[PDB]
Amino acid sequence: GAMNSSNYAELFNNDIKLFVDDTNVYRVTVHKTFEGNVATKAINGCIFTLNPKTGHLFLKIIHTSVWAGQKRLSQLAKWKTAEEVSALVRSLPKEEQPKQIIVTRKAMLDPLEVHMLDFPNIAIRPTELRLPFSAAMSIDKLSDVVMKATEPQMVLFNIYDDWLDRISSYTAFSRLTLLLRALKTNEESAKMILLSDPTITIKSYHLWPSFTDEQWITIESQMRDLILTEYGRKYNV
Amino acid sequence: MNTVPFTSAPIEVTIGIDQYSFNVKENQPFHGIKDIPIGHVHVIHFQHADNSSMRYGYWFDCRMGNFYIQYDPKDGLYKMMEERDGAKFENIVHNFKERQMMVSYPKIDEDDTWYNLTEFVQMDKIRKIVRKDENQFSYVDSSMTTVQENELSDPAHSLNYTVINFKSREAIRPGHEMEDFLDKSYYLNTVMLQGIFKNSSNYFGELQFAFLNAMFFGNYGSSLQWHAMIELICSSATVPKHMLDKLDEILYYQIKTLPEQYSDILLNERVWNICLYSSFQKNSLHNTEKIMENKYPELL
Repeated sequence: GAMNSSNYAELFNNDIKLFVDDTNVYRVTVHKTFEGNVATKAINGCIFTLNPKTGHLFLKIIHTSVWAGQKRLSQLAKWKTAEEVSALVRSLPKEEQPKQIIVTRKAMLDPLEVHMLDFPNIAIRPTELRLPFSAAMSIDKLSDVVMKATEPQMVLFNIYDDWLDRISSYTAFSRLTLLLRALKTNEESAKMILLSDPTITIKSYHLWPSFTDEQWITIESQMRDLILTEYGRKYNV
Repeated sequence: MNTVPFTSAPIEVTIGIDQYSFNVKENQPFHGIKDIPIGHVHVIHFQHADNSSMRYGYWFDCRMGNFYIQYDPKDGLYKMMEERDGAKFENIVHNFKERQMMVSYPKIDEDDTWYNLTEFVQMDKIRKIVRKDENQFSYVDSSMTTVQENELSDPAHSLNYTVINFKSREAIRPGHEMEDFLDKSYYLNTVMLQGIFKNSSNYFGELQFAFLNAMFFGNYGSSLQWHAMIELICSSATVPKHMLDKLDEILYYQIKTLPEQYSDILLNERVWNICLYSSFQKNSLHNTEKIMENKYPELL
């Protein structure tokens, strides 16, 4: 059934699984028309499909052309997500196909289950975790490739960079969720923390700065401080 | 008019005949039911005074043979049986009628309730949902499971209803996933009506039979079947106008007949709210919507 704080370690066992987040698939700017009505303009989106054990990110870019002449776009977005995840699974060799797909939002369960009827052995599961995957478009290199796309495109990343050389996937996933939670709560403060010291750079083949183990502890500490403060502000406690 | 004679009533029992019911006392001089209208399917049903669990009964059509009831003290139930000796049967019934030991099927002349509940129900189709081919009548009870229940275990004693599953390859065309899931017209019209049922009469027949098994026996799998068959029509954008008009009449009489106190267990909130308020057919079931709103406004 659902994924929560009790069966949390299952993410790092040796059964292939993917998280799917659909929160950046359909993205709009809202604006005033000349007649003073309101209109949306869609911008490029992405499906965030992540192996939490390996860090392999299958970033399917959703080009605004997919919405042309379509109605009920928020509903179509869920089915377009299911269609692309399905196509991704079918493109993978059998031994690479996931045994489970965990959707970050319950509204994806029926679209994905119907698109995956051909895969009765792949469990489609919701989660009770409030995962901050929506903040993926606050990672500069992911935001850049989405906004520059002129056509549908799949781009492959490792969202852990080289971390697994030094830490376990459990620790890698906890670091990722803390960075993304920070970026989601206060993007500017989070990004200032990450890039303050210009001697720590981002390798061309990475998403995050090349921190030493000691500098990660300091960074991780600063992200927790950011998150607790904003929480006190939000809730005046 | 036909007669279902009884050998005797050795155990105290509530007897149902269609929508009617009578209390019979242990060893009461009861010899059965007369004046049964020819030309309809009938159900004769039983709840023992000592066991208000196991409602059970027999679907039958009087044109298909001479049927009687006899209590079996080994199996502990009222059994339907066929008498093949025509003269022996007429001779038994005439004696019991002369001695007035039979209750009369109590039809009011104005009253079309049973016809409206059984309009499309055909005894030949019932015998293919309940396969017991050595008998012309069909036994059903509270506990019998459906074929589809047995998938998710005795196949001979099961209800072989048409399997409906909205998240199935049968229901969903490859590459029409979203279209076919949000508009089930293709599953209704091509797969079910054209492919399996052949016509709307057989679809409505199984739907009406499922409802009656749910109401008379509290058969849970029958209730599931009745709701599935309603939900497939309400979830289809494209239904023939005559099917919607007839569906409205069918459901109206089912909701009218349902005991007021059984609405909590026999009616699925999600399906009815969908059919009446959310679905493509929200504006198409006027009679059904008026009676549901006036009789079970709580459920909605």
